[PDB]
Amino acid sequence: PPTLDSIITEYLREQHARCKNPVATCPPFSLFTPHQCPEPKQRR
Amino acid sequence: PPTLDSIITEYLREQHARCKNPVATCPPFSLFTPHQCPEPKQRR
Repeated sequence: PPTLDSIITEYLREQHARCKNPVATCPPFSLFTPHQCPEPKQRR
Repeated sequence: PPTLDSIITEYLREQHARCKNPVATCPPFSLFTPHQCPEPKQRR
């Protein structure tokens, strides 16, 4: 049976698939903020 | 800010998008069972 340790596990992962160039070892999350993986921002 | 009345609202909806021919006025849900919309099954 599912719990909140499976729903909130899967709630972020489909939110993670809108990351342009996503990550693998992600930082800790924040449910009250949107999630966006670090985009390529060139300065050099 | 989000609550469980937005996360569990959106947890079923992306689960709803795997329905081959989904519905509009859906039946009440069951979180411990998978969700599958009524497929076309011909008998006539």
